[PDB]
Amino acid sequence: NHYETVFILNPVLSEVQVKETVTKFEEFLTSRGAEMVSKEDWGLKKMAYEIQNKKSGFYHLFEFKVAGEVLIAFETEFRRDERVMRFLTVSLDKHAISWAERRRAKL
Amino acid sequence: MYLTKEKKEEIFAQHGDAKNTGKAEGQIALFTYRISHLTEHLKKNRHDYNTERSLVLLVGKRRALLDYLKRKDINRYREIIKVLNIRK
Amino acid sequence: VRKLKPITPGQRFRVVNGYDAITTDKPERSLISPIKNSGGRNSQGKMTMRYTGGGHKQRYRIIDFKRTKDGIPATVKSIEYDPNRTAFIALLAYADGEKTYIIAQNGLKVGQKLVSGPESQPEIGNTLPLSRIPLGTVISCIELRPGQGAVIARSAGTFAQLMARDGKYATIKMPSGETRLILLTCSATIGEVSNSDHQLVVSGKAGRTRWLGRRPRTRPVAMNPVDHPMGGGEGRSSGGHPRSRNGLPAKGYRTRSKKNPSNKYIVERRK
Amino acid sequence: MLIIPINIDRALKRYKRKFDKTGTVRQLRARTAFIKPSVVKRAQIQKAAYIQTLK
Amino acid sequence: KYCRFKKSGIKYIDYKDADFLLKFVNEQGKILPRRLTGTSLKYQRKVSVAVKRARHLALMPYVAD
Amino acid sequence: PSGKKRKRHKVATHKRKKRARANRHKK
Amino acid sequence: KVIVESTGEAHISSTFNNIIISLTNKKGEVIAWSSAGKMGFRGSKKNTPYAAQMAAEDCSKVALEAGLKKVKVYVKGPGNGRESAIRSIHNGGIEVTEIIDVTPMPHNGCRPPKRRR
RNA sequence: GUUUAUCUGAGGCCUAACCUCGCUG
RNA sequence: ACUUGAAUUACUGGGAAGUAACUAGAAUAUGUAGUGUAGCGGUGAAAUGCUUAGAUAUUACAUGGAAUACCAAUUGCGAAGGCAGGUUACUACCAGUUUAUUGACGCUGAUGGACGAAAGCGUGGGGAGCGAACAGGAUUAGAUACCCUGGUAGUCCACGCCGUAAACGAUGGAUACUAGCUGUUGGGCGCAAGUUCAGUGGCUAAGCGAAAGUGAUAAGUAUCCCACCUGGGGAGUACG
Repeated sequence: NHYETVFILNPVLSEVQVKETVTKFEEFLTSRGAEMVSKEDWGLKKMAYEIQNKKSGFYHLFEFKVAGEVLIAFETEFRRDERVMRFLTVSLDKHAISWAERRRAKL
Repeated sequence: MYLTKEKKEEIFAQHGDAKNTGKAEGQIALFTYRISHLTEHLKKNRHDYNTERSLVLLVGKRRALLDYLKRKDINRYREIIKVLNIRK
Repeated sequence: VRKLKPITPGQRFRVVNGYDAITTDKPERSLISPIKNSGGRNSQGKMTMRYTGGGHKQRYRIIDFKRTKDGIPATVKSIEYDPNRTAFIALLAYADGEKTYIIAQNGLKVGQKLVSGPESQPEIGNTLPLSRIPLGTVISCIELRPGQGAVIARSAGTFAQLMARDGKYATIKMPSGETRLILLTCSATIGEVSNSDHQLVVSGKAGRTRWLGRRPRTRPVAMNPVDHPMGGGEGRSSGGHPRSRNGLPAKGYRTRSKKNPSNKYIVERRK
Repeated sequence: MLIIPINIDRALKRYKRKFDKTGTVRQLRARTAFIKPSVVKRAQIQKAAYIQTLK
Repeated sequence: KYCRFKKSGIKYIDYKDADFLLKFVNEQGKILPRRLTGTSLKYQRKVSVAVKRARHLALMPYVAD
Repeated sequence: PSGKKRKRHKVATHKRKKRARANRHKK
Repeated sequence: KVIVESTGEAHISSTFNNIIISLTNKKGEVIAWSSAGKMGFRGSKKNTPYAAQMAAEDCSKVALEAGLKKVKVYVKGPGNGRESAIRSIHNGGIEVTEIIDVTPMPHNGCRPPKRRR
């Protein structure tokens, strides 16, 4: 169905590495038969608490659509990458898709 | 037992009158379909007694419908069990 | 794993392995070398390492422990039984034309195409260096020296785990429970070893011990004081403090050298 | 945490009353001992019934 | 003492708004009881799981002051 | 009701239990 | 051997039977400690405001003649004396700038030990 | 009480004696 | 022959409802490193215990196990047992309503099948805290206990075995009638008031009951089916 994942990267990476990781994550979905909708990059935000002795991180949102049979390998190739620190994937329905659309249409 | 509207319409049209979603034959076919598609899930989730009991309940409903058919018309019962491979 | 019915007293408690993962019975002729067995006798002829006799002469299959063909995918052709070890073999055929006898994993079936090298994926069967095995994976056939072969976790059902990585060495939990450091350039195979149902096999018979190559072991307690330091005594008697044959204590006495030059790689003992 | 910025007795009394208000002076005396669910589930049906009969 | 979600037309509770999720949390970072906010149970469950999701995503702290 | 009626049924079930325990491993 | 730069903390860890004050540098290196049981109060009077005051004043004008002027007191644990452990440090020289309470509370972590009869 | 040229007690690091491994030095 | 009972289908939703796999924080324990000296812990008071071989205390890092503060409750779901950090996959069930559809296909149910708290048993791991048995200290005329200090099985996981509880609403499952007041959960109709189904609490009228009490979610008035009762002890004992 409609899924949405948000993940944080390591703040010690460069702009060329944070741009070479998101593309490797997005080519993982476009090869199994997905359709990326809105790839958002909030940037270098601060964390409420400390994760791995770090207090900052690059946030990213994917918000894709793919059958649920290819959602386990996508999760393993999140905890097998050492550049990430946290990730969260949640499903959306006909109460959150509309909010996502109307908040993306709000700049 | 992943049942969609299209799948239900197809399994009812296979027995006839796709709009007749109350016929005993169509109900028995649907029960058999979602029992065959559930006994397989019960092979990888052998500790799912919650769905084992629902499978038993579906078997009971199908047996009630089969008894109704057996008591009303003896020919339709044999026809349905021969075409659906039920009753051992 | 089958449980034989108690028809005979030598068959009451016998438990036979199932061998459910074995497919082919005939081995490969080009990958077999001759091997003879010894009764513990060394080169000069003296019987060292006693209690080993002989039974059911076997043949040796050349196992490929290095697996130094990187970038060439190989397909599993058959899963066979090796009498010279505990795990199944599962012959491989490479894409170029070679045929090898690497050791099998737990989830290695007939038809899988696995690739070696550092650019491979961390799947079951594939081999990768410890600098690229991600973390906490259940690995096996860990190399102790780069380019030499497989040493650790080679028996049926064993495995190790990656712990951390510090510059040059990675911490690994051996099957015995020992935590030790291994160079990052060493290779390893993902996935547990085969059989895994070997500990469940019972003999129920003195004859199987001799089929396997063993011989009966006499207790030094039922001996004379000229044969063992624990024998002798009118009536049934003990042997005092258990020695081996030369006064070496046989309960708690550690035999590892406290000046072992490889002591800088051990983090816990558990042995 | 209970970080409180900053006489000293006034700030000390403020901190003490905030500590008594945040519900902790009695929260640790309940965790010092073990209360199993069979006894923690009756102090609710005996408190709600009292609050209902007090209405 | 009404429900701010039943009065309006909001059916979802987003978790990516740390500034919006501060209206249902204590001064020390604890979920406020729905008695003080008038929120119905159906939406209180959703706001609680949203606060927990934000805590996991490190947008709201576990131990604050 | 009263506890005296439920009483003595603890003793009747404790004496039998202790007797069966002390008569184990007899063969 | 420890640097006594004029910015530090005072960890006051109290409990149901004792209290321990520790004036510490700004890096975790303890400078001077004191306890109610250390200040000759062995008995049921270790958890008392007077005992806490004496234990605090014992180390107050000990760490004072070392180079400590500003403290960021951290209070931990229940029990009496949390009041007159900061009272008789701020009234004995060294000045306090915070009353941060760091009492640890588990989120259903471990089993409490066998409620006592 | 320190400085300069030696002796000694200990740690760390380097390779260049000495040991070991992989391809054939 | 019919639709009111029953079941199916369509649309709105509902939840700690199950099985499997990942993941987060607080706290406890241990280890390493830094600071530092004489106590720490415990009780009605003490002692056993850990400590000058550097404890308790504090800072940083690492390891491992179990359970999920706030939300959070006469809430909700499940046939019952029971189900609570977060996410996904595979299922199941329930409620309301404009539909469409079959047409008594219904209720109960002896033998029987399945599930079934905790404790217990077998095999293989794990073991932070708690802690049967047990070892010391303390109280007592005595203390095989309450109290204090340690601590094995166990508690946990993957396959199994037994089938027992104050397994309680001490109230079997259906259907139909018979006054109200007052909260709350999920739906429908409503611009609000408010109304109508499906669940969940309290007060009480008539009526029942020996009384306590129950009282529209009956222990009220009827009908169907199942189980059980016939003085106390012996006795859930003896025998099979």
